Amino acid sequence: WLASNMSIQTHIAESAKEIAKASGCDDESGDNEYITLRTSGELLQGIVRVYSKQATFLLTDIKDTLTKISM
Amino acid sequence: YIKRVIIKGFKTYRNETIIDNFSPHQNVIIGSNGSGKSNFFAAIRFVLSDDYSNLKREERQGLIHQGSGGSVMSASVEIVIRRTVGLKKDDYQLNDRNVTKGDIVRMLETAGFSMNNPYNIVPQGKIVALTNAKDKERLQLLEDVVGAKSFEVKLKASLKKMEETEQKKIQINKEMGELNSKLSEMEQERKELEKYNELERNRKIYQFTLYDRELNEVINQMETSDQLLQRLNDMNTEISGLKNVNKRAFENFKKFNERRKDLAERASELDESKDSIQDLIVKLKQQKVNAVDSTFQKVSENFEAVFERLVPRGTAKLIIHSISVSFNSKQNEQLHVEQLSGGQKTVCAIALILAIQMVDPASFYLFDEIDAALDKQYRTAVATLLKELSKNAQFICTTFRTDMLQVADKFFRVKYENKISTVIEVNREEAIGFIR
Ligand SMILES: Nc1ncnc2c1ncn2[C@@H]1O[C@H](COP(=O)(O)OP(=O)(O)OP(O)(O)=S)[C@@H](O)[C@H]1O
Ligand SMILES: [Mg+2]
Repeated sequence: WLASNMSIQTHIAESAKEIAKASGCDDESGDNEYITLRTSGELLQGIVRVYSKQATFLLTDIKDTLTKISM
Repeated sequence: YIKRVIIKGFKTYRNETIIDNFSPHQNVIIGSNGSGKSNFFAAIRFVLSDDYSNLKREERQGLIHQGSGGSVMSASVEIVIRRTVGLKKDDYQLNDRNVTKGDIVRMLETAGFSMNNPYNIVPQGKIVALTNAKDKERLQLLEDVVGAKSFEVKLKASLKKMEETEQKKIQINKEMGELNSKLSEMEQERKELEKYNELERNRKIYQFTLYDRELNEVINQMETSDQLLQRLNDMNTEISGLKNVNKRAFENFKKFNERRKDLAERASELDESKDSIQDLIVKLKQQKVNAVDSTFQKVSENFEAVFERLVPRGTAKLIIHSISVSFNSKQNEQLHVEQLSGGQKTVCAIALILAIQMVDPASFYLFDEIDAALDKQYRTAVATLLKELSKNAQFICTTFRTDMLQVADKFFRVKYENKISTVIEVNREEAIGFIR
């Protein structure tokens, strides 16, 4: 739940199909509270917002490491 | 099930208009031209809907009633819900208690409907303007109920940062090789302290076998051994030959390899997770059509039905590509809309937007002088149909055609004495009010 929304770290793909579930993914339309599609929009947004923020952090690391070797 | 309404200092409503009941269904309003009728509904969505949200100074001032200044600071509005405003972000006095904007943001959706119903109102002579409205605009109309393009904005926007991010990914990617490299160096530099400790034992045992092997014989001179002789140099010759001393090579390589592994699992993860977001999208970009081309059905399927009420003389269908209205007013000969009478068009308008309004039916609806240009025939057909629609929802209309009246529920007039405008409630003599 909740984990999703505001949009620190969590797992991407593990959610990209938690959404597909709110759509039709393994082909059982349609349950839950579905996709306000407003919701879908602002979520997707968030996912990427983080997916990005991850790759950044990653890079920050590699570098902070790589230079720490130069020592 | 609206509750009460009264104002203080809002637009032409100067001081107090404690001049309102009233209950569900077909409440109708009128009065003179620019008495404040439309201002009044402004009053309404003013509170109900976030059409009055951010915009600053000359916008925010306007609202407060600028009648030779006066108490420019005091502009209050009562529905049951109070929203006062003064000069500079003097916000909601929210329902006697007192809450926030973000608060009933949630509450209207859990009502509702919300901000979210865009056909919750309907002026403007727009209805009009929509005669004017051409094929593509129709699409829009539809989308904007299923919210669709408010969605589409996001999509594209994410999809940018998405493929924007993915250049960090490459900048990243570079750095890893550059790491892989720094461990390719830290590899040889352990190979050695390996091969090295290899020797200074390998050597240091020859050293100890021959300390024996050849003192063994001096043990006995008292009444592979050559192979080892020069082999013990072929060792010493190298520890002294090749040693950039470092006692840490297998410590410093243990950790700094672990991380490279830890990282290149993260690094790897990304790709995997990209290919899944990137996959998510198409799962949704499909769903959007599913959401639309579904509403479309519901809308058409309402439309005819609705139309065929208003004009049971002929039929109307919707075609789609990117949207059209096929039409005949009496079964005789049909076709496209961009051929019809001013008024002739104007019918559809309504129908349509009812057709639409009523597919996500909200608790409430208003209609600025929706009847301002259609003439006779229809007016009857409309007011009745609307009233029929009244049952289940709260309705509020302005009019100046009386034809909604010979049919109406409640009844209100607005009066303008030069600085104040007032609503007053009358009935039959109200209906007499116009006819004058
Ligand atoms: N906040 C305000 N303070 C003072 N005067 C205002 C304010 N808002 C509007 N007015 C005046 O009131 C008029 C607007 O009244 P409306 O509600 O548009 O009349 P109306 O109900 O639309 O009547 P019609 O049929 O649309 S002419 C404007 O022309 C302004 O002169
Ligand atoms: Mg008007």
